[PDB]
Amino acid sequence: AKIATASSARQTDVEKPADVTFTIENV
Amino acid sequence: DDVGIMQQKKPPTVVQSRTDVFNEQFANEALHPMTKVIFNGLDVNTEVQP
Repeated sequence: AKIATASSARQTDVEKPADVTFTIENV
Repeated sequence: DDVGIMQQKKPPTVVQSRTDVFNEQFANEALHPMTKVIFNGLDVNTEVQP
């Protein structure tokens, strides 16, 4: 708009511990 | 490759040696790319042509 600037970013990392499910899959 | 509209960035320029006896020492100096002008307060061209 007035002064040309510079910014920075860093790709983020997201992970949780493997959760528990009660539903079965195959026969 | 194009002419910028928003104002840029500067070092910025500084005045230094003028008189007929200096005796400079060259202490400091920074090492970063800068600019040094001889004459104090120049930049004279106030005419604008619409």
